[PDB]
Amino acid sequence: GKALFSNPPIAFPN
Repeated sequence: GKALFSNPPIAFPN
């Protein structure tokens, strides 16, 4: 559930 709205937007399953 960890989402980083950055470039690139990387999201993690947690």
